[PDB]
Amino acid sequence: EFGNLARIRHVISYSLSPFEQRAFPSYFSKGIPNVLRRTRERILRVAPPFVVVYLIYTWGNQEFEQSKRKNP
Amino acid sequence: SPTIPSRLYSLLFRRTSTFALTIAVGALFFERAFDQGADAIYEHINEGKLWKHIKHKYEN
Amino acid sequence: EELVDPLTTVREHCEQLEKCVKARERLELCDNRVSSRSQTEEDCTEELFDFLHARDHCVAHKLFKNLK
Amino acid sequence: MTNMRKTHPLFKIINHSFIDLPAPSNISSWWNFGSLLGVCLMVQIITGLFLAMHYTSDTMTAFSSVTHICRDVNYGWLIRYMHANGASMFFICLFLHVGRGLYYGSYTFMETWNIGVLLLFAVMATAFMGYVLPWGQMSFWGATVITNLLSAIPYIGTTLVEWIWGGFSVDKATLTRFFAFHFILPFIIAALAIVHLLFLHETGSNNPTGLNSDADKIPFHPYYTIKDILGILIMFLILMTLVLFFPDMLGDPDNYMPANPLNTPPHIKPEWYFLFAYAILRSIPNKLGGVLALILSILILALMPFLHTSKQRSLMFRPITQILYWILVANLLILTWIGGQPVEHPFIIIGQLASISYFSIILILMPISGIIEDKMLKLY
Amino acid sequence: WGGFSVDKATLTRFFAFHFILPFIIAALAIVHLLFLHETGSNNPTGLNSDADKI
Amino acid sequence: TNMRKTHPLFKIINHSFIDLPAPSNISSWWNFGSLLGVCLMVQIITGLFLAMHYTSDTMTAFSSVTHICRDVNYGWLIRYMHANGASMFFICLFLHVGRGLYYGSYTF
Amino acid sequence: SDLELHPPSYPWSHRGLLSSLDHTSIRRGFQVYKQVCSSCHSMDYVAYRHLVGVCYTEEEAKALAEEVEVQDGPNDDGEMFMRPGKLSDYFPKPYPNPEAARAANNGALPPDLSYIVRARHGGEDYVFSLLTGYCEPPTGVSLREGLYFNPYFPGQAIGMAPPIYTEVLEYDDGTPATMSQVAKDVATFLRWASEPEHDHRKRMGLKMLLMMGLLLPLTYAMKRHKWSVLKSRKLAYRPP
Amino acid sequence: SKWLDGFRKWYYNAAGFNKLGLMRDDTLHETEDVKEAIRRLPEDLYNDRMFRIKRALDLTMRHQILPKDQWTKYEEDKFYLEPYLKEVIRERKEREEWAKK
Amino acid sequence: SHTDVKVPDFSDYRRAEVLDSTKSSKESSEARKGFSYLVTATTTVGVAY
Amino acid sequence: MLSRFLGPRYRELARNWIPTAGMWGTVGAVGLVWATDWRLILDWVPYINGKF
Ligand SMILES: CCCCCCCCCCCCCCCCCC(=O)OC[C@H](COP(=O)(O)OCCN)OC(=O)CCCCCCCCCCCCCCCCC
Ligand code: HEC
Ligand code: HEM
Ligand code: HEM
Ligand code: HEM
Ligand code: HEM
Repeated sequence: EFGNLARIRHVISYSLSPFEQRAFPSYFSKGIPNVLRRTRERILRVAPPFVVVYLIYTWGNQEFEQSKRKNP
Repeated sequence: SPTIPSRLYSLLFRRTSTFALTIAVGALFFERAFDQGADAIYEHINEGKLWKHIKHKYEN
Repeated sequence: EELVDPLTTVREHCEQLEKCVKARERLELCDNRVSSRSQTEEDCTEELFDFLHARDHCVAHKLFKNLK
Repeated sequence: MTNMRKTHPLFKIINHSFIDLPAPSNISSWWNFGSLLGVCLMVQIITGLFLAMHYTSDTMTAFSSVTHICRDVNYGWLIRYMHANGASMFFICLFLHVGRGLYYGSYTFMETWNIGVLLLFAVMATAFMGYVLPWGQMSFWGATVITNLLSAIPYIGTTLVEWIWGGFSVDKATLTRFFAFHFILPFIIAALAIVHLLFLHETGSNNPTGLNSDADKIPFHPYYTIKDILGILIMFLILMTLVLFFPDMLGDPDNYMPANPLNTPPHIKPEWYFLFAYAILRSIPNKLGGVLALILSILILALMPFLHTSKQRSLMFRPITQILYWILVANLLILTWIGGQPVEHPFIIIGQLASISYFSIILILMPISGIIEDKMLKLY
Repeated sequence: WGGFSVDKATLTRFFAFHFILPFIIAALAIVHLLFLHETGSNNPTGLNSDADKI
Repeated sequence: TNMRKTHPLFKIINHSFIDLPAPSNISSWWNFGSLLGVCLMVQIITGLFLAMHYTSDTMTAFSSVTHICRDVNYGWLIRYMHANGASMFFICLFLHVGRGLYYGSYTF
Repeated sequence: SDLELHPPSYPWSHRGLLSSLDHTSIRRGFQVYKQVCSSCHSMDYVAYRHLVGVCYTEEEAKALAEEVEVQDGPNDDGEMFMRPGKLSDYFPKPYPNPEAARAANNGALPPDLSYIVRARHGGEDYVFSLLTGYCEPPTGVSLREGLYFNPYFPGQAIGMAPPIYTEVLEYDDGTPATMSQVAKDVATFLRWASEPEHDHRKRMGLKMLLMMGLLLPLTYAMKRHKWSVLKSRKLAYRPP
Repeated sequence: SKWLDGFRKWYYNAAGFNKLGLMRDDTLHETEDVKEAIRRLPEDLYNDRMFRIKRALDLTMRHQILPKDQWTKYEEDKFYLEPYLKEVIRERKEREEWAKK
Repeated sequence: SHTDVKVPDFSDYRRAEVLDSTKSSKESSEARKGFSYLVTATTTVGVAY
Repeated sequence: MLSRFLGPRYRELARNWIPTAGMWGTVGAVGLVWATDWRLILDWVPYINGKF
């Protein structure tokens, strides 16, 4: 509930009207580097398990296909 | 000259009741235009395949 | 006869490519190996499936252009 | 003169919960999924209400009533495939909801987490009996396989399974009681979701930083209302493109055959959102052990608040546990793939490895990684 | 009716409506009790019972 | 400390049924209101056990009801308490509205 | 055997995302079903009134249903009688019950082809590959009489005789009646018979795609406009 | 050794709360012991911590981090909450071992 | 000091017609409100359809 | 992490609450065999063996 959540002192905040400012201010020119930075920060934690299970999926499919084949 | 959004705000978008009337009339005209355009795109991509294109040989 | 199935024409056009002819060569080696009559129960459905898979991929590329 | 928003009692309740609710300013797009789950629940109620106006729970006239809905009722195909693909979208939203809770440490809202666990159990049961309802080949045979698997608990298994069946096999009594239970269960889900929201509004919401967000909080209106509208319309885009363009990729084709108790299909697998648990029940060559392993997989998801050993809430600042979390996510993906595969070489060993890795990551490796990270931050 | 007269469509939609209406009834009873509890019950004398309540 | 006043789920039950102030002189007519709620639950519960056997089809609705009475274990009991519980529900409802009219309860 | 043949992906005219069905091919495939496939198979969820506005006019479909002879009754005397069919008459079953169907067709039961493109993997590619794939068995395998070698049927031993060949029926639009043409027409008709909403479904998908491509950036602009107060917000800290 | 110090400061950079201007003690989960140690803080440390938390919340709302010359570094990460927290757990452990007997 | 504070530069964010500091407002406010409410009205029309 | 209850006072509390919890377990077992009509125990009792 608003008004009794925290004790804040010596903090000033400045804003604008939504009619006084652009909706998309420097969208691509500041969005492509920031998305690239977040990607650079998170690929080494996210991607390699998915790459490993991609190789597990492909290996399992080819091993199933080879076990289908009649051994001479 | 006053701009087109300026006249739109001063004449239609200022009050809320005129805003709602503009939304309703625009919804009528827009469903007419959108339905005709999307339908026409649909027979232009699928010409000679729908029943309406081939109900001339057998309708008589 | 006097009216010819185009599927046979596309088929015989598609049994002359490299993958299909080597699948066919393995198919007649399987055929004469089993028909050598060694009294053992092996069959020739796998190389038949290989030949049919290659031939039907080829004819599925180019069948429907000749059909009204 | 007064304010009717804050003095009228139900207006006071909706003002507390939806308008003047202090929400964190920095919650990401992963926080849209609770409202997505609520609106997809409402879509399921409305579409199922319109589906039950023509459905007839009777083994002679269930498949034919489904075809009558598809081919004779105006837009009955639209409502039916909206219902099925909305169940699929509902479980997508559930999985991302629980993944948000696991990653950002939201399970320390313990009663909210446990009410959620009860919600998840109820939703999985509801969707199981709903999939039984069209009385196809796969519906009847999946129901048969699940209940004979339930019959393995000692000294009460046969009695409980013949009480659930209403007979000695799956027949019309089972279909009628499954229609009744499928109709009733989402209202209990809705009441438990009200209790879920009650506990959450008492305990406050969580931010991706895991910090105390009461220093910077914003009202729910208009910010998260317009964010929820954007998320709802994106979810409608995904749901409607999967209804209108690919209506039959998340189901199986041999549910479009009538149920035959004599003929059995070669690939008897449940719906995709059960498949990972299916792999667990084939990870053990003992039926009682498989049933126990399934229910305690969901119960260790319930027990997750007790295993928290780190002194930080969210995984924003904990990269080792982040790596373990994504290993767990990919392990769930291959559990789904293995459950979608027949019992053959080499899927038994891969399924066993996936199961033991899943339980080792949830039980053992994550609190040890929390201890390691606390040591590495000079905490202890 | 869902048709020219009362038929199978009317019977099935009446079954769906008859099943689902008691839950709106239960929720409306919750709202009924909520609107009651802001002011308390009435007594047979009609007077202010705040002098003696249990 | 106590769960009756601090637990957020038990606080609602305590505020509505345990520490709720009620007039000390209300007659038996007020009991009818709670009776209505009980009838609702009874109807719902009995209705669910009619729904495990009812078949909504014009060929097999009358036959399904006869199968409930004649072949389902105690099915005649559940069907007839659903019917007479609808009747008792309307009796309690009528007396509830009559209590509302007589004792001036419509000012709420 | 345990081996499975996977049929290829033929370039169907309704393979596209917004591509409709060729209704002349659906009409020709209905002609194929009426002449050939209805001697053994049933269509227990398709009626004659579904052909109006799709393949035939209402007088043409009424005349098609008039040649049908349907069981009905009972009359005033209390017995079955026989009538010409109406538009509200479903497609006639060849057999009164599945046991006579199993008896006539040499054991094996010919299934209902009302969902057969939605009940088989591969869809109508499977139907086209099965109808056109009747070949001799390879070396070694013994084919029992009453069974025919189709490599696309699982088990490779189907109970269906090859039902189509060159000029098995005479089309009413001057079409060459090759076996591939007949198979493609009946596959298109069977694809229609399991989803008659398909053209309407793709029209709604087109309208939904255009509407949603309009609606995504505007409600995104509404969200971004309302959040621009917080996104441009600047903070400061000045302790005394 | 100094290898462990270099590896700890590499982990400090890899964890990422330094990029939001945060201290290590700001990232502690608010348990009862932690909240009591916050309550025992002087007012300037309290105001600094609350401003750091609010600024980090603002930056994560915009999906952005600070420029690098105002990042927190491994050396000047002062541990302000450690003596208060140590005294709080010592007092709670004393109360617990008293109540055990 | 309360006089020591001032609003920082918002020129990265504000619109082009309100960028010039030495030109008074209430000349382009109707155009900005009309554009934003036109976006709102058009998405309301689509949602209503 | 349950090391807060390792002392003589909690052992004293435990041996105080042995008989009450045991009697509540006896109540639960008797109620379970009474409600389920379980045939293992109800055949070992004299008077209730009348319907079998
Ligand atoms: C050695 C240094 C770190 C790695 C090389 C990168 C060096 C970069 C140097 C320059 C800095 C660039 C910017 C750095 C950004 C933030 C730091 C970062 O990305 O670190 C790498 C990251 C996390 O590293 P960290 O967690 O610190 O390492 C664990 C320590 N015990 O990620 C990693 O370390 C990679 C983790 C890979 C995990 C692979 C797991 C494979 C197995 C998955 C199996 C899943 C399926 C299981 C199925 C079972 C059943 C079959
Ligand atoms: C009588 C000789 C038939 C004619 C004419 C047609 N079909 Fe048939 N079909 C027949 C039988 C006896 C069977 C059962 C085969 C078995 O092994 O049990 C079938 C089966 C089919 C199937 C199902 C194949 C599957 O994998 O399930 C299809 C799709 C099928 N037949 C197609 C089909 C078509 C399109 C026909 C008209 C050209 C047709 N059949 C005619 C018997 C007979
Ligand atoms: C029936 C489906 C569910 C519905 C409708 C539902 C509904 C909601 C809603 C509306 C919210 C608030 C908005 C949000 O944070 O996304 C929420 C939050 C939450 N739910 Fe659920 N939920 C469901 C399933 C679950 C499950 C299965 C769990 C447990 C794993 C769970 C645990 C939580 C938690 C922990 C939060 C708070 C997260 C936070 O505050 O950041 N929910 N839920
Ligand atoms: C109370 C609201 C609901 C009602 C009345 C309802 C009713 C129905 C009916 C009548 C069917 C049969 C129609 C058919 O199968 O084609 C059905 C199917 C189904 N329902 Fe529900 N349902 C409801 C809620 C849900 C929920 C919440 C879920 C889970 C998300 C769900 C999942 C399913 C599934 C998976 C099917 C099978 C779809 C199919 O295979 O055709 N239902 N439901
Ligand atoms: C669906 C059936 C109904 C249920 C379950 C129901 C439930 C209740 C309950 C639980 C109470 C509180 C207990 C009591 O004071 O008797 C109550 C009181 C009340 N109800 Fe209802 N009610 C129902 C129908 C109605 C109707 C139809 C009316 C309007 C004519 C009505 C008007 C009232 C009033 C005025 C009270 C206040 C009692 C007083 O202070 O004198 N109720 N109801
Ligand atoms: C969700 C709860 C309910 C369900 C599922 C339900 C279901 C059914 C079913 C299946 C029947 C037909 C079976 C039979 O006629 O014996 C029925 C009949 C009936 N129900 Fe309900 N019902 C419910 C609630 C109610 C309520 C609240 C009322 C009272 C207003 C009610 C009044 C009746 C009546 C009067 C009949 C006809 C009894 C007769 O055959 O004469 N039901 N209900």
